[PDB]
Amino acid sequence: EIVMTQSPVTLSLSPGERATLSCRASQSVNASLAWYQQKPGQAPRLLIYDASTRATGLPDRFSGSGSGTEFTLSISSLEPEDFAVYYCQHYFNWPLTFGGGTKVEIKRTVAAPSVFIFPPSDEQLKSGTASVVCLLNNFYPREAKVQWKVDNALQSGNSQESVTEQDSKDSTYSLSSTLTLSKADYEKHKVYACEVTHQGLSSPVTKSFNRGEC
Amino acid sequence: QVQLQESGPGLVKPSETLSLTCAVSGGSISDYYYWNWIRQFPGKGLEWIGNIYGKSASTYYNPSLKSRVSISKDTSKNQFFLKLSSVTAADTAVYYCAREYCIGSTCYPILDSWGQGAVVTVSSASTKGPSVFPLAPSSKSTSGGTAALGCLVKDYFPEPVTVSWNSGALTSGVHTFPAVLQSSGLYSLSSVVTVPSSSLGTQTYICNVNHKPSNTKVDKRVEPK
Amino acid sequence: GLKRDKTKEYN
Ligand SMILES: *[C@@H]1O[C@H](CO[C@@H]2O[C@@H](C)[C@@H](O)[C@@H](O)[C@@H]2O)[C@@H](O[C@@H]2O[C@H](CO)[C@@H](O[C@@H]3O[C@H](CO)[C@@H](O)[C@H](O)[C@@H]3O)[C@H](O)[C@H]2NC(C)=O)[C@H](O)[C@H]1NC(C)=O
Repeated sequence: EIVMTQSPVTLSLSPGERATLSCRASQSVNASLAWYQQKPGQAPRLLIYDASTRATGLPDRFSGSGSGTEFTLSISSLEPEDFAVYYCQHYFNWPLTFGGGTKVEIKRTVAAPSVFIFPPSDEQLKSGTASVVCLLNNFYPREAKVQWKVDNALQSGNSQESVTEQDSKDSTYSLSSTLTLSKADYEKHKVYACEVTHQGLSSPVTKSFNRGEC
Repeated sequence: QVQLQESGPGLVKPSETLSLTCAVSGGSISDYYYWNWIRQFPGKGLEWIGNIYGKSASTYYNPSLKSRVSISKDTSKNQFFLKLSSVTAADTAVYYCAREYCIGSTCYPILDSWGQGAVVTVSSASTKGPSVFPLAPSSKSTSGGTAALGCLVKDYFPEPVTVSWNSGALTSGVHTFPAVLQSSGLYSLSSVVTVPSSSLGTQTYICNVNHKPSNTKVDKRVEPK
Repeated sequence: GLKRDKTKEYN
């Protein structure tokens, strides 16, 4: 098969800037090259084919160029909705193959997270486990430090984090951190706290609760 | 407005056969198009599996799978099918059906119209439906005039779980997190929404959770403790 | 490269 390789793996650019995505074929595919955009939770969408022909209705900011083994997709002025993974695909011979994708992230101004904490529910405690959840909402950039403390003891190794994909309108992220303890351990401590450090916070923000308190 | 929809099991045991159906509406399978299967691996790579012509037995397959793949069609039902035998964990992927692109009288083997994707996991583990717990709003989850609330969907297998709020009427401010794989080998996720704190006494918030592999559907009303 | 008239199969 012909192998398609894309670079860079990821791009992070401010709105209005030009994104240049490259695709290389292991042997010439002449002009038999297409580009797709895939947004979170969706199938890929065909953008360009024959290297440079736009699908009907495509915004003009998307343009394709190249020939043979070297191709480019340009986004002439990035918009927040352009957050996606972009893939190339050849159709020169069988089998059809795709590049590995370039993820395009949108820069925006720093936005500090709002922080929220949730104790375990009584329904969950009935079953011997306690999950404590800390939510960081609508922030940028993606990097954030979340530290759990239980009666002032820093926790490590008993939490897992999840982060949303970048929002298509406001270009922010949200993040959850879930601390898992046995019910027996949970009931032996009083103060549960999540401490958040982020570029948008002048100093760290702590949200806490006392077990029992409504 | 051709529309494609995949269906079939979400869990297949190793060495067994993965079967999926694509139902087409807005157009006939018996048409001058090739109908395709594509898969997307957990690492986001895309792989073309094969195709079948709407008007003949003509098929093309990726040679890396040719020994264990079959694509067929049933034009009386307006469906086409994928069968992949001798599966392993390397076949865990989202499987898409798609129709190739034609413009005027010229067609190319690139994909115009796609289904929504069928998530399929190859594993020896059994399906397990989730437990759903409230992330109840309280003063601990109120910042200024905004409150956060949610649902924790814990301990299920395989993926995916979908979550909506208020039967789809509440979409603004919702964040449904990607699942995490826990030490137990079960997945967990949460879905949250932010709303005006003043709405907690004047609006009802219900999270609608669906885990199709276990036939589990839950509606949970989340209220202050 | 691969292409076809709409009423024909690929080669
Ligand atoms: C690759 O495919 C092209 C056809 O595709 C077209 O050209 C690409 C370079 C891109 O611009 C694509 O977007 C576009 O669809 C083949 O091009 C054809 O090459 C032949 C041979 O050189 C040309 O024929 C010649 O034309 C001159 C007239 O200028 C005559 O004097 C000659 O006698 C001969 O007929 C033909 O014009 C050209 N077609 C086009 C549309 O440019 C190209 O050959 C192919 N590459 C390979 C390696 O096979």
